[PDB]
Amino acid sequence: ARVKRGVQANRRHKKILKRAKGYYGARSRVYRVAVQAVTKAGQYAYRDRRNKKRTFRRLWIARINAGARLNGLSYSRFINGMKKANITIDRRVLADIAMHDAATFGALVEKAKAEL
Amino acid sequence: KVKMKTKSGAAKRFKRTANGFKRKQAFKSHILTKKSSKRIRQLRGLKMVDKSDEAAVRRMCPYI
Amino acid sequence: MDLKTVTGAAVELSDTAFGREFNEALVHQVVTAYLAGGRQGTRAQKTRAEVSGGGIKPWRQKGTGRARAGSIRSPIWRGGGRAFAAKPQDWSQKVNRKMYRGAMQCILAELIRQERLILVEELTISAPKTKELIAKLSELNAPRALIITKEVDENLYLAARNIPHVNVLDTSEVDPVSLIAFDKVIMSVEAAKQFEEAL
Amino acid sequence: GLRLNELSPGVGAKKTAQRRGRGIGSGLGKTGGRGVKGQKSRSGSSIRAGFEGGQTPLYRRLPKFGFTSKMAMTTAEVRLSELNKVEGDVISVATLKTANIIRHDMKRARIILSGDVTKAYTFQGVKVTKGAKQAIEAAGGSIE
RNA sequence: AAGAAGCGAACGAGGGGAAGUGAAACAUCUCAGUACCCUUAGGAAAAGACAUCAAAUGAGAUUCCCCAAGUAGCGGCGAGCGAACGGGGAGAAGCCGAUUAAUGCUAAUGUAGAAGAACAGCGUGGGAAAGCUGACCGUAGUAGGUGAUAGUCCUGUAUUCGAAACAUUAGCGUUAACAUAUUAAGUAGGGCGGGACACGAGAAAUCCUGUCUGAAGAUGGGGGGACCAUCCUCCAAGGCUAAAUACUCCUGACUGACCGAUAGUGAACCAGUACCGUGAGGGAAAGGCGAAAAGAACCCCUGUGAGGGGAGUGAAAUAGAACCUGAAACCGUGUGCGUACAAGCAGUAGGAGCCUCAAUUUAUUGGGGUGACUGCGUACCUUUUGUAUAAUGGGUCAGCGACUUAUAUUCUGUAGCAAGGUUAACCGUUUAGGGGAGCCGUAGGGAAACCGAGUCUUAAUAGGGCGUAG
Ligand SMILES: [Mg+2]
Repeated sequence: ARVKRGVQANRRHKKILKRAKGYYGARSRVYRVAVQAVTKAGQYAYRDRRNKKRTFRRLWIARINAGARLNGLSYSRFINGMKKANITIDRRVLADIAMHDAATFGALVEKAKAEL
Repeated sequence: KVKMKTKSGAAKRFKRTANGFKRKQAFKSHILTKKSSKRIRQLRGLKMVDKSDEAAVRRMCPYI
Repeated sequence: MDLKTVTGAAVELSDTAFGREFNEALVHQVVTAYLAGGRQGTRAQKTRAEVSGGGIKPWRQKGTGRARAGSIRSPIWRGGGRAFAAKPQDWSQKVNRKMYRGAMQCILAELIRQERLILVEELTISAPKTKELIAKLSELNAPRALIITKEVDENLYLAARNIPHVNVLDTSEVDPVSLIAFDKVIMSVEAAKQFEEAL
Repeated sequence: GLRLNELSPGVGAKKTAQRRGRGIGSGLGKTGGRGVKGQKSRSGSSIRAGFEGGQTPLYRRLPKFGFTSKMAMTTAEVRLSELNKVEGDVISVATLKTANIIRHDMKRARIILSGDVTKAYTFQGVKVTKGAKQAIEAAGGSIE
């Protein structure tokens, strides 16, 4: 019962080369190089699923700091004032309000500043 | 037909008992003046093969 | 136990030979052993020893810049021997006598239980003629059938030879795979008695 | 009695074999369970029986003892519970042979108290132990 | 006058006879009486009828198979080597001419051959064997073909069958060549050195013989594993003998959970070729148009070239002869987007703009391509305490490339039977049925005799050791 490897080997290599579409040079063309580039891409993507949650909180905090300093407060006093006022609005939503609704963010700063 | 060969020299040293193997003890062949009579008494007779050694004994004497 | 022929005559068969509870694992082992006993097992490949040539070292060990080689018929090379080249094998199994008998018992009981066994008083074709057996099997409503009779007649055999999904067997040459493979089994009462005695 | 299409061996009947060196996911890739490069990882490697690495082995530390008796090779011990294989009431060495209780080249037989005897026998040319003898005549047989 | 010679598979018998290896070194030993060299047969060979075993109530030549048994033994008692008795089978046979070669009858075979059933319509289709409908043959229905898949189209198959000539096999008859012992002395036995016995000098029987010797001869001799006695057994020093057993250069039929062009023979092809080597010798690569050549008349460009474009053929011509399919590496052309102020495993997570398809009552979403800009981010394997490592390996792709097979053994699961389980070789009109020899379990203790739920040690009945569901 002799088994030829041609058809399965072909479809196996085509899966990897398909995942390597758009890569430079040998990285999208030749299997020995494509298979390393796909594995490294998956490794980076796994690490960056974690890191993106850090990067976006970084961004929200920056925008909230700018919004609060426009209203006369720093981030570390504004967040303390929210926690003292029992306001549960998350940083994602607070940054959205600071960016797209300046009067509402002014009202939130007023509440935090009255709490201090 | 090919069969496992017994270690014929191990068969001459080990014998089958109900739950193990029996053996004679060493240090009784010669040099026996200097040995105490307690050692001459207690080195005489059968010991049991140690539990750590009975795997090797089974590998060596597969038909006993 | 208590069965009827196609005509209506009552026949009493033993429960040990025709009523034993189905053991699918035992039936599987016996059927699979029967199948493995059909294998011829006649093949071979060549090892590096038995491929033509290959006696000299292809180049010297050091200094050529090449991976070291011992033979041009190594299994690594194109045209080399097979590492673990196959040789002829014996695929027959030892099936216990009682396991074979119990599997035949199980098979016969299961055939009765799913109504694939048909008892007839006799099945005698009077002329070595295929159409006669085709008519006799169409009235029995088993066009695709294994006809088990003691002392298979030397013109019923001829009448059955050319019918596609029909085989005629004597009770000594019945096998489990034959009993399982055909849509119906037409057993004479004499052959049912022989099966009672054998099993 | 099913189809050839639908017989199964049953759970636990079949186990798939291990194939060494078929990738990472199999748990047996690369070295195939042999570990790393020593004598045991090499091809024709064995576990040499009775070899302790050069230390004199146990069977050569210890003395040979005993001699082998030819008389014991032809003496067969017979249990009381094997006697249901005997045809008739007489129990002799020939009768034990034809019952296949003892090998056909056994010269002597000894009947020992292992099981129980269900009928009365007449033991002719065999040795019978004390408990075996009492059990035999409790079942109603005799020893001669 | 008759023969021989030489060549050529394997298997037989015989004369010589390694080493690598194993012993974790190595010399005894192993490998192994193997490889190889040499001699010489036959369809087989050899052996074979007791100067054999046994020690049982004895059996009754040789050979081969299954057990006995990895037992008894042998063994630097290491590594290893490894019986026999006997049991169960196959086959059987005993003779003194169981020879060889012809020829002649009678029979049979083989080497060419002969006949050999039964299907149409309709639709699709290049083509029908496939579809739908309805028939027929079958002692012939899973054969190979035929323009796609055919019991009924062809060759076949079932069945029945032929021989002028020659071969072969038997039976018979006859011839002509050779052979036809008459009971066994340089023999048995012995000393010395070797060899073979499973047995390595061993307490070493038995066999063989280079050397030196050397009987008795039936009122005798050989064997029974040193040896002696007794008992049993058998008569060497004459020859022969079928089968059961070994093999395959070949012939025929048949088969395959064997391969399918890097496989399978080295060799599917003008292969033991090309090629390499003084030579012995080594030793490739290389299959496929189409159903049918219908293999492209003729025209045009070109050098009467190559190559192409039309025309034509064809179902199909990116099926056009380097011809089925036609992957990848690799190399072009075209379109969209990006890219010439910016530093690194080239991705990833985000993200503007552009391009393109769709919706959507109309620049918003959704899909696709691209990716300015930001964060993070030193390949893979191996080997290591530890590798981005300036340590190893890989130019790339495709194809191939490494835990097998046989037997023994132990444990686990599962199935059947269960204090029992199971047969082996064989036979078998063969996976059945038969075959119980044997093996394992059912008892152990002890070196053993021996005893036995006990036994061993001991003066001890004490103590202690080991023992008290397959
Ligand atoms: Mg092509």
